[PDB]
Amino acid sequence: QGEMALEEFLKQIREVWNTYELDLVNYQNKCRLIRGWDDLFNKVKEHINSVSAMKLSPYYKVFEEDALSWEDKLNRIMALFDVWIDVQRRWVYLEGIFTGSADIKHLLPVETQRFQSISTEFLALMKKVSKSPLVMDVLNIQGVQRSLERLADLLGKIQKALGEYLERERSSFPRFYFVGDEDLLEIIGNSKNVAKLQKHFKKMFAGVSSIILNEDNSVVLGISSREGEEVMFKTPVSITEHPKINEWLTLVEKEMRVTLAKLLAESVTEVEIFGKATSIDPNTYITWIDKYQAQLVVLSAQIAWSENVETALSSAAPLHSVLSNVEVTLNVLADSVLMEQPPLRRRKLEHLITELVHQRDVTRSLIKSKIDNAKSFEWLSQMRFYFDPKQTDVLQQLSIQMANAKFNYGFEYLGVQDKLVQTPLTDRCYLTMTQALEARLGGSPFGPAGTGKTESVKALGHQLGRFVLVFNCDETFDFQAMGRIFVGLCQVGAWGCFDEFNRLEERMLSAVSQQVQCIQEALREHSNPITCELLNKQVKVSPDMAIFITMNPGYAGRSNLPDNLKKLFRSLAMTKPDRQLIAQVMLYSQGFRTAEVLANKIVPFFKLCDEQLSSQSHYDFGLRALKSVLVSAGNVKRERIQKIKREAENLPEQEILIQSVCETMVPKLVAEDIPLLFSLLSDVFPGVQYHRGEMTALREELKKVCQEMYLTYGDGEEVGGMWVEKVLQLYQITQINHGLMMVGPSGSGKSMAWRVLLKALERLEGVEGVAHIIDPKAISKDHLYGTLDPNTREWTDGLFTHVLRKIIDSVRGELQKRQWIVFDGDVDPEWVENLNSVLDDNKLLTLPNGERLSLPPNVRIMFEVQDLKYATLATVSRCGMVWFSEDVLSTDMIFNNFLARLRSIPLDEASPMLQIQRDAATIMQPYFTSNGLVTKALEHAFQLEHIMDLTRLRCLGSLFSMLHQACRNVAQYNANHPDFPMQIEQLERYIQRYLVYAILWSLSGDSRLKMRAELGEYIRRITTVPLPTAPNIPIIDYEVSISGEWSPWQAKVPQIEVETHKVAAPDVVVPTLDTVRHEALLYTWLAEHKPLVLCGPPGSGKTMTLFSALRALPDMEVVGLNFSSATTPELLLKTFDHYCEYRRTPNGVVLAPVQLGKWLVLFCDEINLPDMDKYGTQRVISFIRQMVEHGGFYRTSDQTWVKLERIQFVGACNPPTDPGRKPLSHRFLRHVPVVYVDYPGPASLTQIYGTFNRAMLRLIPSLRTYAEPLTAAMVEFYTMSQERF
Amino acid sequence: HTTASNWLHLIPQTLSHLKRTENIKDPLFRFFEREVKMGAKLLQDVRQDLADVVQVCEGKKKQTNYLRTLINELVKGILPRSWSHYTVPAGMTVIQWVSDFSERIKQLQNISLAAASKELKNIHVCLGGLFVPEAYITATRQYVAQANSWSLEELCLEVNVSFGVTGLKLQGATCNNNKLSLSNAISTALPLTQLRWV
Ligand SMILES: Nc1ncnc2c1ncn2[C@@H]1O[C@H](COP(=O)(O)OP(=O)(O)OP(=O)(O)O)[C@@H](O)[C@H]1O
Ligand SMILES: Nc1ncnc2c1ncn2[C@@H]1O[C@H](COP(=O)(O)OP(=O)(O)O)[C@@H](O)[C@H]1O
Ligand SMILES: Nc1ncnc2c1ncn2[C@@H]1O[C@H](COP(=O)(O)OP(=O)(O)O)[C@@H](O)[C@H]1O
Ligand SMILES: [Mg+2]
Ligand SMILES: [Mg+2]
Repeated sequence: QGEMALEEFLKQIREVWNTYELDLVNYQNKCRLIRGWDDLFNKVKEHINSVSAMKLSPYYKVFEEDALSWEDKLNRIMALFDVWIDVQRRWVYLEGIFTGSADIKHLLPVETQRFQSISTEFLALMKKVSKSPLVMDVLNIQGVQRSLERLADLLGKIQKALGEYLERERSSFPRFYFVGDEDLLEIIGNSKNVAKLQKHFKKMFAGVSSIILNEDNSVVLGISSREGEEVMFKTPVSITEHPKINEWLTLVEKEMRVTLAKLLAESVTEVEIFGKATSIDPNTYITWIDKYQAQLVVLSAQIAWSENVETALSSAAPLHSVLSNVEVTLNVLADSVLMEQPPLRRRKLEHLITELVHQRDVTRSLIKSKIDNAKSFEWLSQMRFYFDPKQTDVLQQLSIQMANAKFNYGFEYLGVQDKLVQTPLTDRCYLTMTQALEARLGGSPFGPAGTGKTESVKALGHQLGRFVLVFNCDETFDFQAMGRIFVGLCQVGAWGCFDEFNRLEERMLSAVSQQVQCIQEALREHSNPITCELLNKQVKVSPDMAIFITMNPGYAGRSNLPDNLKKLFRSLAMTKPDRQLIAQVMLYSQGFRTAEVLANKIVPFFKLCDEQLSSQSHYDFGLRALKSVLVSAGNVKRERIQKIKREAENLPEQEILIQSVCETMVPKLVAEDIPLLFSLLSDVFPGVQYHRGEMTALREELKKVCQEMYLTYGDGEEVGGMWVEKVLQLYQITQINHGLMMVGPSGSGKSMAWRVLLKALERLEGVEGVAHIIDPKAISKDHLYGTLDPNTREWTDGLFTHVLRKIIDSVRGELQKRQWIVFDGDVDPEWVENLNSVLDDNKLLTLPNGERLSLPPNVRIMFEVQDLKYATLATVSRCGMVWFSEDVLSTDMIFNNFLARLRSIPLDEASPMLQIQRDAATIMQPYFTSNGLVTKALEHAFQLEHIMDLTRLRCLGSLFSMLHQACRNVAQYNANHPDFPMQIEQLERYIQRYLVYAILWSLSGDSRLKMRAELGEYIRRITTVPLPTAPNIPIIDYEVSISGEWSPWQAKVPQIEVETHKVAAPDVVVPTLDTVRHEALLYTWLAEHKPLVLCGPPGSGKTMTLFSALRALPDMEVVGLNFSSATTPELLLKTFDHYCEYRRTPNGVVLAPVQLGKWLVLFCDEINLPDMDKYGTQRVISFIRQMVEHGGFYRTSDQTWVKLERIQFVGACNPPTDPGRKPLSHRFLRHVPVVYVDYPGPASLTQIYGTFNRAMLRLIPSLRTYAEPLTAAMVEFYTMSQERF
Repeated sequence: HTTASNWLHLIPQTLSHLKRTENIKDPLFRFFEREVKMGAKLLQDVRQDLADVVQVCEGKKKQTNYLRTLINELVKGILPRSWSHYTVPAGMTVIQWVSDFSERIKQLQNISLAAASKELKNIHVCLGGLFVPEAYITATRQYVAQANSWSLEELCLEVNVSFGVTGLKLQGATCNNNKLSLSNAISTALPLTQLRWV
């Protein structure tokens, strides 16, 4: 019946596939293209999932043939359609540009001819596929794979060859300078599709996300933003005239400015007729607010207030009247916000509250002193707005003014954004930068990170209605790239906000100074068809151009600005903003009865928290943290009021703010600062309390996933309580934050924490979750982010840029999934500072190409790091922090995980191996539970000294490998004795001694003879296990045999006599105690293909012992590698190119040795020696750790994950105390056990070379009586020479 | 290395020991406990490194990379980066730095002895010897605010010549009954400064 059900499932697969045809749609009466990709991809994925599902269990062995045919047919159609979607997508816009664009054959005749050939081939394939829409019929054509690969390669070739036309097309419409080449060809080719253009307006305009169109897509009705706010054109532009794309898009750009000016005039008329009354109607006010856009409403309020103040100062009664009207409007604002509101108009009300409270403060300052004339500098200092309806030019009807600086509103549609709280520091910044802009000099604020530099520059640019662009410039911002973005900015008329400008390679900075000089000279000529020379070309300069420079002097030894460039920028120092004022205004805007009380309680709370708490490298209590707390407090207040309304009202604002503070700051704390912070909360807020939880559903499915993948689980006070609550904290920070960072010592369970959280979120929300793990140090910064070719200006994507671009494009439906990008390395300001504009609220990645990649809301960039000792505050403060303490992952957790993985998942992969695994686990449980023996031995081995820094998890994984070898040996005995299987009592008395032998060689394998003897005698004193009695021989010198007793290694070493032919041959080893012990131990490690490190002094015998071990395993091929000081992972890449080959598979690309069936082992002779960076990292060591833990690496050529198939590592090294050697990272040492091979010593050396000399003095049979004194003299002189020199 | 070992045995006569002194909710008590914890940890690190240099300098012990770097720094007379944790003025020489560290450790020993027996309120502390004085000032303000049940943000400072601070020195001024007079002297040492919050 089960077989019949499976046959019915395959028959249903046959029916659903034979009834499946490609859905072709006509493409404008020229062709018929295939659409509807997502359903096909999902169906193929779920069919392959089902095929793998009944493949595993239970009756797959009877019907293997048709299932194999189905799975490789599905893989083939998956590969074909994976190529096909990209080929069709490229061809659509390539045909669009090559048809609609003229003067192309006059420009690129060979390219046009090649594209006509490509189009003929593609059209022929389309006729062939339209003859038979059946998917198996399309698969039935031979040569489809090679044809599609050739088609894709030639389309990519013409893609790269089409680059010269793009600059010429960009010179027409200025805003095209901010999009990449591929997106620009998408724009040009889809100029008639139009609906495909809606995802590229974001990069081109300020706050424009889409354009409102007609049913026929012939006219552009208006512009909509990301938040749903809409602007409708007064006179719509018509594409039904068939203009060029640049022509109608320029018409759109002009029309939005004209329309915004008209709506601003109407709105300011409305506010003029509103503001004449001492009392206002909230209903009419709210209708006007909902009528006009947020930008225009804030602008109208500012214009009305400025006009009222000027008419009052024209002439204390009028000024008091102005203040009274402002306060009445502010009270109406606060009472309207205090109730529930729709979201967009709630943001509008919040912006108006901020603007009106700033105006109230300004009016109070004016009325506190005595002001009588409009020409007083006290009034002239603040920004003023003047609107004359008599002006016939609608663009220049509003004149923004500050002290001696006349400005025209840019009328760029900004959307909503976030209004900035007008600190007096922000007022001084506004004054200084408007003075610099009046003087035709770029502004340049500086100071410590997190004081409001780039945000204040953006706020000023938004106040003036200008387009501001934030560039996160790094060392790779060259002269040419800077010139390109300057000419783009100058042609558009947009501001420049170059952030972290002082990491810019001083000579290139001095070169940039010339372009900046030319820019301000052109601006001064404008200030009284003007051009300036940039990159040997005279280009138009818009009067709205500005350059702003954000710097952090003394950050990480950044490049000093030259005096030539410093004179072109007006400096302002912002070092401390008014935290009191910003918190008070934000809380009053979010809606809080005791807003001032809460601000006065929260800002000194952070001041005391920065000093009473401990000093750690990952703490931040600055303005960014304070603003995150305030925003989360507003969000949780909204959630609580919605929960109450679901049942005006009264809410515990204090408790809400404490909930937000704990939710944001509790995870970053160490285990010793939790009572201190809770005491601070109890002191500041007396009636505080603290409640958490109510995450029962996700907690239950978290338990389900933990039980699924052999993980332990707790409920707060159980064995897993701390780890589970840390996972919950990580989930909370993913919910409320932007970019995370998980910090803790190696062996804290953070990787398992985020994996289990991702799968629990999968099972809870039903949305697919995909995680990309990137090691930032295993590749250079060029491969991590990108590289600009100096010869031809083309950009090749890096690893992270490629991943983000793939997620943004979402060809395979990656926008709807859950994407997590994990930087599983370590942090230094070389590469993490390129993510300054990503983790900040800018939400974009800036490249030297000038192309910007916004961060989609489903992407959560996150870090998994060990320490933050080499990262700066500018990147510590931007990340939500979770601290995984070392005691989060207790040792009994890992013990239980090992025992569960022993009981399940048999090694040779019910089964005999599974049964013997279960028996071994059940007889070794009492030595693992609680303290037992292993925990005491491990805590003593911590107190011992070792040649490497001993981590718990290194020796613990080593012990697990030894126990797996014990189970394999028992299985070998069972296979060797089929008549008499392994009896349970001698199996018990064998495992009970193998565990002692294995803990000895695990916890004392990387130490000296006296220390391992000390650990042996400690184990003898502490355990109740039968041990071999000997007053002098330690337990380290004993082997446990398959019978169950202790066998000495002295009986294992023979008294061999080597022939005179091979006296000192390289492969000849006279066996001794250390030789056979290390031989057996190395065999134990290599049987499971576990990587290892052979440490010891040079010449001690490490590679000799390794080769003696490898010659006993005939299935392994050794490749020798030598590591110099200047060793880079290109050596491993070249070795993999030589001895291995790359093979494409349905589940990815794998790297395997050419020798089929054999195992390749890579021998690195000087694993310590690769040069350590100034930030304490080694590129080769990080690469090896990446491919040991993750089981593979990233191929640099095409940014594709490569999984090793049959590869393992062995390491040799001198002790880290030696002058040239450096200590390895504990994250790398977590995987590789170390065994310390020392010098043989005099007693062992005597016999080792006595055998050699007794063999060698046989060519002369009259001297054989002198071999012993000859060896004694040799050993004595060697020891004497070793002692002094 | 002979004179290196001579100076290396000269220095630690001013450095002996420090106790770690833990159930108190007083801000001053917990601040002084974490202060003496940091001081004891740094003293243990410095003394262990010093003993290692003694062993590698006069005796039988192999020199590691860390020991070679420390020996080179001590020979050049520049302060090692491992020992420098608190703020030192413009990179002081090791000879004066060890004396300053001895003064700080002796002060923390006096705090430990006073806490061995509120009790910690009556002591007079030099703000120079503390690893962070602004934290002490904020903790003092917190202590008076919690002991009086007063608002933290509305407390001014009254200065006289409930907490005593020693070692404060003026710059071109003199004091008499809390009156400032301009003087030609470079620095006049205030005997004891009295801090009260109102
Ligand atoms: N809740 C748990 N119960 C039992 N074992 C666990 C638990 N969480 C993690 N482990 C075990 O801890 C070991 C190491 O954990 P994990 O892989 O998360 O490393 P990590 O602490 O992130 O280290 P690294 O710093 O090297 O990235 C694994 O072998 C895993 O089986
Ligand atoms: N006057 C202000 N009003 C509101 N928010 C502010 C103000 N000043 C700073 N912030 C917030 O504090 C943070 C400071 O970031 P910022 O210092 O501008 O970054 P950078 O260090 O790159 O200049 C931002 O999140 C900003 O929103
Ligand atoms: N047990 C032994 N029997 C014979 N020769 C040995 C033994 N142990 C070490 N040797 C000698 O030591 C050398 C091996 O040292 P090696 O493994 O190359 O050290 P390293 O790899 O650190 O250079 C060989 O030349 C071998 O003659
Ligand atoms: Mg910035
Ligand atoms: Mg991990």
